[PDB]
Amino acid sequence: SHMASRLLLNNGAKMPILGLGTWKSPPGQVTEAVKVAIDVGYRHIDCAHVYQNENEVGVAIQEKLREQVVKREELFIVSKLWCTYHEKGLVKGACQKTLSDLKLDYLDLYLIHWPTGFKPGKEFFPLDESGNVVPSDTNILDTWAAMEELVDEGLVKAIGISNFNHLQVEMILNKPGLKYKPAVNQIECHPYLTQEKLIQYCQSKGIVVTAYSPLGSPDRPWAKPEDPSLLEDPRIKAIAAKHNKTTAQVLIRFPMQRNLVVIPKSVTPERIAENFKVFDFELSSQDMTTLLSYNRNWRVCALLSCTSHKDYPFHEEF
Ligand SMILES: NC(=O)c1ccc[n+]([C@@H]2O[C@H](COP(=O)([O-])OP(=O)(O)OC[C@H]3O[C@@H](n4cnc5c(N)ncnc54)[C@H](OP(=O)(O)O)[C@@H]3O)[C@@H](O)[C@H]2O)c1
Ligand SMILES: CC1=C(CC(=O)O)c2cc(F)ccc2/C1=C\c1ccc([S@@](C)=O)cc1
Repeated sequence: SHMASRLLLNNGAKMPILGLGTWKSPPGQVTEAVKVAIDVGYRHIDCAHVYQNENEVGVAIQEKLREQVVKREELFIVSKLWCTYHEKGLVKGACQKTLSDLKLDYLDLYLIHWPTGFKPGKEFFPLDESGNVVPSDTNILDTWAAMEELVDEGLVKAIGISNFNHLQVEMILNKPGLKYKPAVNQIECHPYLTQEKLIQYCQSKGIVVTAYSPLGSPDRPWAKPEDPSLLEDPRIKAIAAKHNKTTAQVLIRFPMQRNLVVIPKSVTPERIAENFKVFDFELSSQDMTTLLSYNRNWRVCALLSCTSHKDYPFHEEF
């Protein structure tokens, strides 16, 4: 497939280009899912405190470490700082809680989950009397400085951002006194939301892009029948058929050939294995351009409750 398993980040570390997603993976199933993934070759797991399943993911990681199926140095564990913890004095604790839950002493990568900070408290989405999200007066630059401290304290090897538009990425890159550049911007990306502008921009700066919801997140809670469906798109199934692969495998191989990292989620053992079997074939440049042609700027994750937040990322073109 002419395809290396890892790429180089701007912190000097290598990141496996294929990871296991864990959003929506039920806590009673995610431990098995992660164990199976490690058994069949995954070395990169994507996590978040807001997913509420980090403890159970941690159980799997710890068993595989204890059993010497894999060494810690071979794993690449990613988590994300939730929006209610953007305050300077809350970032370390949030990171430590994630570390404790995952049963790790460091993260390979820690991302600001969204550019939008919310009021701190027990609620992940604090709403006013009217149902609008209650912002915090923290800005992304001070949050970034807090993230940089995590590196200097040994808690995380790399820091990054997620759902940042190109102007927000630029704000960080131009932050006065910037100490560490974002290593990664994790964004939604698939044939219905191809992200050429943002990807090219990030890559030109040495920022690696991770593509999330690469299968179109068919299990997203807000899905409706009228929504397009990547996995059922006959045009994509045709390309898969031509290559004797599954539609999902094509959808995973797609971002890989764009020098993106990709993190398909599954709790199904058979699909976990299938999804990893994407290093044995190549999409043609024609295949790639054809898949790109399907773009319709359609977002699974639009964060509709925060469209008035000053830092809402999706008003901008890219
Ligand atoms: N803000 C953010 O940074 C953000 C936002 C969204 C997602 N993410 C990350 O990206 C990960 C992946 O995105 P996602 O969870 O939104 O959706 P996704 O990976 O595009 O799709 C997951 C869905 O696809 C199904 N599936 C997986 N493999 C399949 C296969 N081979 N054939 C048919 N169906 C298959 C899964 O079913 P089963 O599980 O039942 O097998 C699940 O319903 C997330 O888990 C999360 O880690 C991050
Ligand atoms: C896009 C999205 C994701 C994926 C992500 O951020 O990784 C997510 C993950 C969670 F664990 C919880 C909520 C969300 C979410 C959007 C969202 C959902 C509900 C609400 S309340 C209005 O019902 C508001 C926003």
